Amino acid sequence: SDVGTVIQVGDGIARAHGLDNVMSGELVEFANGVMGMALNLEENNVGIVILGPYTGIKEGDEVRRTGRIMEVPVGEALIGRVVNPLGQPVDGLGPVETTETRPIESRAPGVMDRRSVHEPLQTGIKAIDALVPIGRGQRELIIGDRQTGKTSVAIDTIINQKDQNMISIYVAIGQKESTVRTVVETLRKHGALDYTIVVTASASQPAPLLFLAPYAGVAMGEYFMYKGKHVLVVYDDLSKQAAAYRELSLLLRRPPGREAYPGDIFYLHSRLLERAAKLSDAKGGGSLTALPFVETQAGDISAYIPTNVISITDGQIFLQSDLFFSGVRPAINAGLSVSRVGGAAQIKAMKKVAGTLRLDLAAYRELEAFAQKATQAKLARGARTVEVLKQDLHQPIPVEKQVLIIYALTRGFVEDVRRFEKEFYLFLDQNGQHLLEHIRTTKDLPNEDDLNKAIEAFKKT
Amino acid sequence: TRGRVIQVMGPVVDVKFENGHLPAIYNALKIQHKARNENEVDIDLTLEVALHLGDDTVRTIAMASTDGLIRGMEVIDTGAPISVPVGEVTLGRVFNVLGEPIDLEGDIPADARRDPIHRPAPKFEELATEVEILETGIKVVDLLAPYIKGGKIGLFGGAGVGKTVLIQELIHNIAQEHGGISVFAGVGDRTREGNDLYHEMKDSGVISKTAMVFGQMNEPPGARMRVALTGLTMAEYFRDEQGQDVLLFIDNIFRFTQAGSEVSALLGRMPSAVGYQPTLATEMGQLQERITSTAKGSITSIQAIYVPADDYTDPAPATTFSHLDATTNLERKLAEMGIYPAVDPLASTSRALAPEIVGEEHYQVARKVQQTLQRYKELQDIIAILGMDELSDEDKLVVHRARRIQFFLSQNFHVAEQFTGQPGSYVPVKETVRGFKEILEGKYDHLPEDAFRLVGRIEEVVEKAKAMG
Amino acid sequence: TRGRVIQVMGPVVDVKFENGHLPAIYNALKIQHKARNENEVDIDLTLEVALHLGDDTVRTIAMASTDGLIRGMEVIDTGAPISVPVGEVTLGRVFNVLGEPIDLEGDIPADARRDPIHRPAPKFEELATEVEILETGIKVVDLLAPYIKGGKIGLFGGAGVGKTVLIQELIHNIAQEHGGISVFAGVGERTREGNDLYHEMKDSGVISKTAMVFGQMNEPPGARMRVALTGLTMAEYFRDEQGQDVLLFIDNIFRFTQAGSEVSALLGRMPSAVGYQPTLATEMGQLQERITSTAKGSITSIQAIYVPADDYTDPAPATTFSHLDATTNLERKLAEMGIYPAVDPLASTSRALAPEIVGEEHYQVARKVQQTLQRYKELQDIIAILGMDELSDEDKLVVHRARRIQFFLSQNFHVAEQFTGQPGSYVPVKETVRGFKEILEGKYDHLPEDAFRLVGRIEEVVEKAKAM
Amino acid sequence: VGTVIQVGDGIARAHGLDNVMSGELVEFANGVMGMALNLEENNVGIVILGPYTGIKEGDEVRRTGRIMEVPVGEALIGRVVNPLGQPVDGLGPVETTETRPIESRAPGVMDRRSVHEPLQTGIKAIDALVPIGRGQRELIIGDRQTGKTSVAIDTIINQKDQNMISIYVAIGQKESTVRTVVETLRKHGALDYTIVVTASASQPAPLLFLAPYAGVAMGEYFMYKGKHVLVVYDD
Amino acid sequence: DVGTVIQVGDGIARAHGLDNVMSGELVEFANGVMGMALNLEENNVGIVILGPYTGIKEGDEVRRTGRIMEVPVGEALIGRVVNPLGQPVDGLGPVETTETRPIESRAPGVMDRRSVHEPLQTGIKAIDALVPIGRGQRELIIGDRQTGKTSVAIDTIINQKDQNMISIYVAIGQKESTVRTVVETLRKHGALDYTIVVTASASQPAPLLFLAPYAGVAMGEYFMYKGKHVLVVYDDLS
Ligand SMILES: Nc1ncnc2c1ncn2[C@@H]1O[C@H](COP(=O)(O)OP(=O)(O)NP(=O)(O)O)[C@@H](O)[C@H]1O
Ligand SMILES: Nc1ncnc2c1ncn2[C@@H]1O[C@H](COP(=O)(O)OP(=O)(O)NP(=O)(O)O)[C@@H](O)[C@H]1O
Ligand SMILES: Nc1ncnc2c1ncn2[C@@H]1O[C@H](COP(=O)(O)OP(=O)(O)NP(=O)(O)O)[C@@H](O)[C@H]1O
Ligand SMILES: Nc1ncnc2c1ncn2[C@@H]1O[C@H](COP(=O)(O)OP(=O)(O)NP(=O)(O)O)[C@@H](O)[C@H]1O
Ligand SMILES: Nc1ncnc2c1ncn2[C@@H]1O[C@H](COP(=O)(O)OP(=O)(O)NP(=O)(O)O)[C@@H](O)[C@H]1O
Ligand SMILES: [Mg+2]
Ligand SMILES: [Mg+2]
Ligand SMILES: [Mg+2]
Ligand SMILES: [Mg+2]
Ligand SMILES: [Mg+2]
Repeated sequence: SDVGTVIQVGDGIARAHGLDNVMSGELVEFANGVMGMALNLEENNVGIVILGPYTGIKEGDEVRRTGRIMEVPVGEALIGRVVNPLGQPVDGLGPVETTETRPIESRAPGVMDRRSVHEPLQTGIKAIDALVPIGRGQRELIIGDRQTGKTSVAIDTIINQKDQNMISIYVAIGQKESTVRTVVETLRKHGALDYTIVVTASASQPAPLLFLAPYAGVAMGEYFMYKGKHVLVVYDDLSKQAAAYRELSLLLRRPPGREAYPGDIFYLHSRLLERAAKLSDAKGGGSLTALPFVETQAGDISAYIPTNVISITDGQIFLQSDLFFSGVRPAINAGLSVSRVGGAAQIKAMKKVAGTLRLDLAAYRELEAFAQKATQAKLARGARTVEVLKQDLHQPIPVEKQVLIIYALTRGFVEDVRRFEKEFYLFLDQNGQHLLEHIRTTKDLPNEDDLNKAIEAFKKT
Repeated sequence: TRGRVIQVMGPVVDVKFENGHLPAIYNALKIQHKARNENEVDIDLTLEVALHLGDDTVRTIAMASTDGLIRGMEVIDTGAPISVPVGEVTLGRVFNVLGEPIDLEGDIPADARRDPIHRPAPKFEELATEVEILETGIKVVDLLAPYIKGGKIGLFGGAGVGKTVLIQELIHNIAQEHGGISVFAGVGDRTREGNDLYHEMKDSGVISKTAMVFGQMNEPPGARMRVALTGLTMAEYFRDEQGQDVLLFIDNIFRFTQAGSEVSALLGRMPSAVGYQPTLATEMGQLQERITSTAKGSITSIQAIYVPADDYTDPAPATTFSHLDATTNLERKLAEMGIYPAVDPLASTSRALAPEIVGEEHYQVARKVQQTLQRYKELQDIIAILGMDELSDEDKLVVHRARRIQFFLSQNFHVAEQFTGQPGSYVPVKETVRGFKEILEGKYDHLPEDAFRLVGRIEEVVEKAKAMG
Repeated sequence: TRGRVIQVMGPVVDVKFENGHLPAIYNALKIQHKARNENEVDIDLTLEVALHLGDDTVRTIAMASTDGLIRGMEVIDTGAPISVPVGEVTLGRVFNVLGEPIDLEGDIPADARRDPIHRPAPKFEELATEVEILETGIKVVDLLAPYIKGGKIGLFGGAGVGKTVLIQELIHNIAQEHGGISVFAGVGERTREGNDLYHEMKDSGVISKTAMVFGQMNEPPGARMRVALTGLTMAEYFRDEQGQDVLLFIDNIFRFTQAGSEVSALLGRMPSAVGYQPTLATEMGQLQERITSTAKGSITSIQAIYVPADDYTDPAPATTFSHLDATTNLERKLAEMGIYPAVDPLASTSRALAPEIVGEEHYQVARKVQQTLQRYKELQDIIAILGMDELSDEDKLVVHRARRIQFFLSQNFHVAEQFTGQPGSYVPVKETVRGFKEILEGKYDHLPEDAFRLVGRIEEVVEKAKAM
Repeated sequence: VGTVIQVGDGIARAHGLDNVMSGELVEFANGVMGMALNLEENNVGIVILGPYTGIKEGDEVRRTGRIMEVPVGEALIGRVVNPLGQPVDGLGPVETTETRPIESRAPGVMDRRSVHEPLQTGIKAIDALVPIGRGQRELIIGDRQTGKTSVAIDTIINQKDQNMISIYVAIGQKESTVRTVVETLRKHGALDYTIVVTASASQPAPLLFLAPYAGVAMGEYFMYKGKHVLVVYDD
Repeated sequence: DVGTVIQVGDGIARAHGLDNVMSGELVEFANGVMGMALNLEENNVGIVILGPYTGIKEGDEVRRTGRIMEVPVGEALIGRVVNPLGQPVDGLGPVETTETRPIESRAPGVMDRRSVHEPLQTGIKAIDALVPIGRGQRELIIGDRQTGKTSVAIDTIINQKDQNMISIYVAIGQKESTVRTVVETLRKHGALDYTIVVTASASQPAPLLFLAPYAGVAMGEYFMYKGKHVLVVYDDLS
């Protein structure tokens, strides 16, 4: 029969004698109540990775075949809940009662199943929406040193986007079990929880459950797709998932490579990040975009994992630690960060104003090292554009407001600049309805004369 | 129903059993033997199971010296984890890692309840999170990185920067008057300090509210791991079943992970990048995920991690940042400038540095200080090569201030009275937040370079300068 | 013959051919299976042989991402390597590694003519020797590193430097006019670009004269290795028999090497140096010597190379450097400076810089510009410490003119309209040599440096200053 | 005679071959030659000098009974040859009668003589400031480019009036480059006193391993018969 | 209690049999050299040779000493230069010491220590004046080569006659020229009549260099446990 016995147990890795018909990726059950995943089939033994606490298994334990590839239960019954990489709820509150499951080792959709990135996406931060734009369906990478202003990006993005018909999946990976509460509660303070799902895999749980932690969330967002939607997925960190895969591979008796990291890492990431797609009209016209996070030692962007990761994503936002303390928040480097989709998915008001502003800020950064009358004006304009882009925590600004102040910035209109922003917002909120409605409706800049009298009237006040 | 020993490799023993009697992980084994011939030696030994390697064998790690283990001897399995006393009876006493008394003052009978060491971490429905300030009176710490009750505070430093000095200063300033149960686990420190603090506690009358276990350097690799767990299994009971706030102090918890690297190469595992065991993250997580607060009480633990060199990129200390709630970093290069404590202002951070929890006047000065220090850090190469006189007037004025701020970060500790002509001084939070304002606005910045060294409040600076002429 | 699968570790599958007849190396084989019950998954897949062992066992490399492989499955031999369709049927199509179509325009029948991928290289007595200048309109490339027609051309770059924009400018400018059969093969880039390019081709009208092959990242190394040689298998039949000229763009051949690393650790080979497989040179030469121009037909080939860690002293770039006829290097420093393209003039060299091919009007100006840009490199570093007026005025003139020379190297491209929002401009080589002669003549000392950023013909500069 | 057991990447391990000596040639049914380099207890390691795709497990291997031999002769001058004794330019056979072993011993200390007679290449810098004698070995080290091949071409071309039988070797290089160099030399008639040894990239790495040994074996015969010989390596 | 040696590789050996052998035990080869056991596998024992291994062959008989790593101690070693194994260096007859100490003994721990308040008179002005030392303290001497580290230890050990402290000097991996210069200086000044000098030169196998400090401290603490004061110095830990 499809039965076997275990003759080696250690660190969540077991070796099984028997189990002739076990397929690769198949689940296999123990009598203790915790499942296992097969990753190797030698001549006479099978390599099993245990999917939970391992204090109960003993040599000679019987192990039984189940007969199904990796699954995640998905559906609208999970919105608002907090769940493990498997379908077991974390916050209690009873079982989730799902019926359907997805096989998440399925093939990624291919060519002619895809379309160009077209609809804009906004986080409410002037630093990201303007200089380094993001489009719905893009994969944009956030890499940086520890404690430099990362998680705020995702949390403020989910907070701002409550106005839309979107669905968000957020995952915390390898973090201490309690660490998530400050996140989970803060969403509920602004109400952002009522349309999202949170997935957690703590350090208390075994390392292998980190290796499936980012796989399941993209499958949840996948099942929400294949119908017309707009879906986001965030993994709070992948580097610990890479370490978990490394230390999973090592005990399986598989030789190492360039580092302790095995050479399959690229393949793994290719299996993950490529799962996203912006499907065409004949497929459903959805959108699944991801915001991966990656950490490197001492901010060394030239290391193995950073360079490996960059080769797959559609861009990168580089958070630099030495600008963090200088007073530029978020500390996005306008010179090094890149976005590949560019102006494909962006409202047409921003094209007329700040389509190329990024090259201006990069040139100002390059000229700073040399500067340490045309050059004087360039330096003044660069200092001001650096000053404008700053934002604070949990105070997003809607997409309809950014273009109006960017127009004043990019049309030649320092101690008081930041308050000039807020007072200008007040002046608009009380008078400029005739411009704001037009921006809301046609997504194009209104008459330049009227904007000019409005701006000059403010400046006179 | 008994075991045998067939293979010995130092810290590792490869015990063997019979069918159906295989122990579980963390189970305890006991070996006793008396000399049958004059060529043998008498030793009583205890062992901890770690791996199962088939063919009716399990790997175990020795808890004491393994010298003289003749092959073929008998082994006893207790069937239960290592059990250590806990509760009221453990206050004022001292034990080793195995749990027996080592203070020689007396025994502890079986009527005192004892629990297993290893238990799973609490579920998400049991945890709680709240933020509130724990105060120490240290100028450099209380401003740029205030501590949080029930959180984790980490100390980072090289092979001697003053970690133990800071730990003992915190104990002298907090642990006695906090009102909570105190536990000090002497993990991997010098035995001289371990027996010095015993006098320091008994002669001062604080020993009536303290519990301690020791695992110092002389002990074999198996013992150096479980000292932290044996220390934590008592603070857990003090938090839960008695509803008391608990403070826990650990000095060299890093000696945990290093110990693993000693034994892993003998257990039979493949090596990691720099030879570590390929379980660093998971084992450290299983260690630090039990130091948590709950809805019934709070556990606050201050720990220090031994950095193997002046390189923070080493995986073992780098992966510690996944658990800390407040961070303090030390470096030799600031210690050598004559400034104590040599806490780096641009790498120590805390979650409590938020404007709704500390007020505007606190966040403003903290951010201003960090911003002003960043520029002076950046000007390093050019001031070093050619001189401070090269820069412009607006940069020269900035150069005039950062070193004074760094000097003002110094303060005389209470344990430094034996090395300094003045005793330790105290500066409250309301005073440390106030102090930097005067220097930032130029109220006292014109004083000379050395007057800001080894000072308390800002008023003492001016009288010390007057004493200097 | 028949075989049974006995071991599987993912990318590598170990089979046993007990039938007494053992397939030869590089022979493809097939597996088909239908479920015995509702727990199994029906499968149908090919695999490729790469070794032998002394128990009638064979090791095979996986070219498709697979889960659900079982023990005891049966394997049947094909008896030939991977076959690629060639001829009239191939034009205006997109194919996968095994030769099946990717687009939804329909099937291709079995009467088509197919060529095997792997053949021995040409010989010494038949390779062409004469070369000619090819004009692309790219200011730097057409001047300092001309692409000799019929030779190999290499684009060296790091991560996110700007290779793809330049390569798509090349396929836009050249293939639209050149009548040769064009083949674009992608080995390691992103799937989104590959899917966008097919639609852009369907609009451009080049689809009638072009064929494409794909498979990209979402597959194991087995497909990423052979996807490079599939397009060459097409170009080989177009050159050897039909005889027309051929354009061959090959994209990120580095991943042909990198893929070979990932299987290597499982095939029993030891690591070497940084970690690459020991058969680097032997595996790479069997490819780099197949794409050559012959006396019968001329092949013009462009390739993309990605530096593994932005640093060139790496065995993969060292091994690749020995086969190119002209290389252009890209430095990420130039990417961050905001002067695109990021071609560094210093390390860019070509066989065309000879007096009998480009003439004397080319050599002197190119050498003077090259020497000035080499001279400025150390003076600008001295400036970082010594100051800005402590150096003599004659020395400062070198910077004063080298800044303009470097800025004028930028060009406003036609395929970058999405990132630039501008239609661009066009220049012939005569205007390039002419403009560099003027910039060295001293006619433009008083125009601001910032006016030279992202302009084409020199005549535009005086307009931009007029705009300012 | 023995059987082949393991095949891969041009390397084979065979069982049998009881009396095979180290360095002995072996042959297969396919006609490609091989060299024995490792002698274990139950297997012999054969390294193959040609295309290996056609060899199968179970093929028979035959011992040749001789060490490496390379044919030499004055008539070879002008011809382009492989590191092994095979024609690559066509034009019939190689026109040789005598063959030399590759394992010739180096001369003893008492068989040598001081050197004071020079060699010339025609460049002011190298011919003067870093002089070379007609018995000297001189090292050229560098990265790609910088014009290393020009030194070899000048050393070969300039030896017009002063007799010097020359051997240029290009190891592992693309065949188009070596043909271009050959034609550039042909414009100056250097083929009247030069021999070229080429082993392309498509050729197995063992030919690259054996190339310089042939580049000295083909050049020592004119010495030991009383003629002056120059040998230059491309890489 | 018999067996055969089957590997003699690079100063390490493997032995068959030896059923009753204990960890850390001394072992003797039939050639007349001492060795020790550090690892006991399922069917073989690993042995580390403490002398000249050039005389060991396969099949040699190997024998059990029957006790743990004990080095002789006592007053009879005073006035002699001894090998760590317990053999005199400059002749002068065999040693008469009867008592022995295991050099792996468990160190004293809690309830067995006390603070320090009394100095170790060194006589070097710049040290005692700036960086004081007390009995029970462990002071690192660390630094660069060719600067005079040993000249500190020699002066410190000559100054100890007035404090009546039996002492030990340990030389590790060192050149015999300096060793005999130091020995001649000590015998001239008379320090050898209460100090004990142990040496393990650079021409000696690595295991002796590895074990020398353990014997140097085991022969020193014995006088402590009898109430006397002891100073111990090591020539190089690197
Ligand atoms: N826009 C902002 N302005 C000011 N402070 C900010 C801003 N965004 C983030 N922060 C600061 O960032 C701190 C949190 O650090 P952060 O870098 O977000 O954690 P993290 O690195 O994401 N930890 P992790 O969850 O492992 O990624 C907060 O306490 C804020 O003080
Ligand atoms: N306020 C101070 N003034 C001057 N020196 C000080 C002061 N505080 C600490 N030190 C010095 O700092 C040194 C380090 O103290 P100590 O705690 O013994 O070392 P350590 O950092 O704990 N190394 P370790 O305990 O072995 O991990 C002490 O020996 C003192 O010389
Ligand atoms: N003329 C230009 N102006 C502005 N931005 C440009 C220009 N040319 C290229 N870029 C930017 O540079 C990026 C380079 O993309 P791409 O060429 O794919 O990177 P790459 O060099 O190929 N690295 P990779 O794709 O991983 O091999 C583009 O996505 C643009 O954002
Ligand atoms: N004296 C010289 N003056 C100018 N150019 C020279 C000179 N000598 C050689 N060259 C150049 O050398 C080039 C030939 O390539 P070369 O730099 O010699 O390749 P190499 O890497 O140095 N040797 P190889 O490994 O065989 O390619 C030609 O383009 C010449 O312009
Ligand atoms: N304090 C001193 N005053 C004067 N001369 C000294 C002093 N110390 C040492 N010397 C002389 O310098 C020489 C070097 O001293 P020595 O003690 O041999 O150095 P060392 O410690 O052995 N160096 P090394 O062998 O690398 O450890 C001695 O032989 C003396 O001649
Ligand atoms: Mg965060
Ligand atoms: Mg200390
Ligand atoms: Mg690209
Ligand atoms: Mg050359
Ligand atoms: Mg010395």
